[PDB]
Amino acid sequence: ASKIRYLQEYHNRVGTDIANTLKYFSQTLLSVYQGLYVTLVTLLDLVPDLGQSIFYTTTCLLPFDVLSTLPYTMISTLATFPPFLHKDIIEYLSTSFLPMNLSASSMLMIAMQYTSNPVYHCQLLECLMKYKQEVWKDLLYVIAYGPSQVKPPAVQMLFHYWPNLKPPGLVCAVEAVISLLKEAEFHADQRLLSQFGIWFLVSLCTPSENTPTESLARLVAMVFQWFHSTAYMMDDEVGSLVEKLKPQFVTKWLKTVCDVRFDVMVMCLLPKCSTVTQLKEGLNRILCLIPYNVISQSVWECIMPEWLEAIRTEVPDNQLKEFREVLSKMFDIELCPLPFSMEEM
Amino acid sequence: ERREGMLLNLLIPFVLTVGSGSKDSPWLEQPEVQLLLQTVINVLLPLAESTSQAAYLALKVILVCFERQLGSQWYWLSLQVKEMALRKVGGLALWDFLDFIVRTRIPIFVLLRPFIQCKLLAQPAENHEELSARQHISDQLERRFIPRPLCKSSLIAEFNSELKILKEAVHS
Repeated sequence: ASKIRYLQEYHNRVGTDIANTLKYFSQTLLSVYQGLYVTLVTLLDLVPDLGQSIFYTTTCLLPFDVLSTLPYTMISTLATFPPFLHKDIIEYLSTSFLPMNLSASSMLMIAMQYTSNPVYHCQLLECLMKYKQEVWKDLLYVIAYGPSQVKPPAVQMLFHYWPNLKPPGLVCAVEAVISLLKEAEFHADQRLLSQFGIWFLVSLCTPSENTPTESLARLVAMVFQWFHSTAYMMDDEVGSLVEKLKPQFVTKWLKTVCDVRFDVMVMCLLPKCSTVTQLKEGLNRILCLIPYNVISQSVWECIMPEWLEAIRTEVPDNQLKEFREVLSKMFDIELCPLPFSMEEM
Repeated sequence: ERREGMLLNLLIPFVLTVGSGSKDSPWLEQPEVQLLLQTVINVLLPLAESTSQAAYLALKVILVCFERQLGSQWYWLSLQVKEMALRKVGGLALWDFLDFIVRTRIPIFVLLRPFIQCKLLAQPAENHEELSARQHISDQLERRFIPRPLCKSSLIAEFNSELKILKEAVHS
């Protein structure tokens, strides 16, 4: 047992003697700890070939209660080890996954953030699928709450392992859609996130009377913000494809939700960092929605009185000129493609 | 003896002024964000009750306002928060910090989910004051989605209100 103390002392001072002691531990465990793991976890910090020998002892021990905490810590290695050790860690996880619950989701949060190779987290998802019935919720958590640079790989793997998520042409899914759409606004592979988010929205988001009011309101608010963000994007080949596909999907979904749930559609466009700037942003959002003929006469009659009242009351009397370039752009029949006449407008 | 005033008078107002106002805040560079995070954690890890509350409020403000700027710095933050939980640094309002993390589901929430769920909740409660917060956190963990975040405006308003309350409580 003194070899464990020697290993701890060597680690404190710092594979000449440590590697030999690890081999001794492995060969002692093979023949036939709880007190050994305190140094096994320290082995993760010890390393910063050699790492393969370090993890071979763990590979021997795993087939040989606290085991629930074993993977995450091992997965934590991916965040500190040199790039070459990531392949060995992935291989060891796949090999020792047979003896191997929510922490695996957090595993992706690491595996999709430090490893640029798709194969690593692809194999992690493959070995998780054989031991987790619903792996989609892990990626949903990762996309909805994780940061950027984790959302793209998670979305790509989610669409790869679930081909059904491509339409021809619950709450966690809504949050994932919201985050995916907010990615585009934060950008203003960025367009790929918007494309995938719109595809997922069309696939697994059908408005109905059973949809919760708050979830649908959040979804429609993010859709409108995303439309405003995509309006100012530059026109490229990917830009042209986006601007051509968007009337096919986003406009159709907005029409459907307006036909079914008009209350949320109206509530989202109401005025409700300064107040004047917020009113200008909302007015610009409505003006951006206008060219896609989303706003009908009912929508206009329901939203415009509130906006004008807010402009009259909330906005001070600083000549109101800030809103002019917006309002003059919303009350012109020639400028807007609305079939509204002067009487209707 | 002066870090409390810095946190409540300069650091928190500075982060609120810089981070808020836009979705992205490139006014402050990455080294400055690292320095501010180190300052807050040093107020935390290496404590007075008011000092700890101010430090946790500043940590929340930095996590929310400078979320994008942190980038590939969530594992170390999760380790530091885990050490804070192990040491019982906050004592009080540490459960409030964890409740805030669960509410906002900030990028550290996905990393701290296993520790909070399987490990932290396994430990027995000491006092009813912490018992209520622990029960609220447990309720917020499962069978409760409550999508509160909205364009970071509500979070910034909450931070400013808490800063005002703490400032009023300090001088009294």
